[PDB]
Amino acid sequence: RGSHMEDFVRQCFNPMIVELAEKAMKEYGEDPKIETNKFAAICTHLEVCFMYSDGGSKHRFEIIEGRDRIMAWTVVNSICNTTGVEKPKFLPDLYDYKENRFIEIGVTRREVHIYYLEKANKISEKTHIHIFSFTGEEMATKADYTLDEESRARIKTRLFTIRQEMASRSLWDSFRQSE
Ligand SMILES: O=C(NCCc1ccccc1)c1nc([C@@H]2CCCN2C(=O)COc2ccccc2Cl)[nH]c(=O)c1O
Ligand SMILES: [Mn+2]
Ligand SMILES: [Mn+2]
Repeated sequence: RGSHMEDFVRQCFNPMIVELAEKAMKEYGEDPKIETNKFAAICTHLEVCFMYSDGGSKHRFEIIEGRDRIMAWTVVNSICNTTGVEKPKFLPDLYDYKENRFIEIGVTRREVHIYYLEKANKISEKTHIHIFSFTGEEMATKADYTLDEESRARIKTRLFTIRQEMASRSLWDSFRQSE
């Protein structure tokens, strides 16, 4: 069965992102052809992670998401050993060499406060938390939004464009009521 959401994801995100998203889903035992809403969500989260790491200086961010589980933890161990930072309980998404902290990126369809709470309660104190929403809201640990305003604004704009493209295809309602 070929869903509209699967075909939309493929023409909406660039192929490297789609490829990385497909391998992650299969690595954790889910099918992009069936779990099509989560397919879209993982592509979205991946692109946000990459845009975020592009927002700093040259060697500011180490990218943890988008790797297979073993090498992602391998990079975490190396980061932890040369900087002396506690090994996080769960895999984070980036590491900030400038502020010397792991970052967990969040992309939510619901209101921001709730997701931050669930993410904070679930995650480990040292890891910095940065949530984006499809409505333009954001929340970061200690109100410290790591990047400058233009880089985060660009992430916000893209997320709202994605929402519009789905709404134009009558796929937004199913996506919001799927998280
Ligand atoms: O890295 C994340 N998950 C690592 C894998 C994992 C798997 C199970 C438990 C804990 C961790 C992560 N997960 C999430 C959300 C909330 C926590 C679970 N979850 C998922 O999406 C789980 O499913 C997947 C995750 C990744 C690929 C494919 C699937 Cl199917 N939100 C992120 O912002 C984020 O970075
Ligand atoms: Mn992650
Ligand atoms: Mn994340």
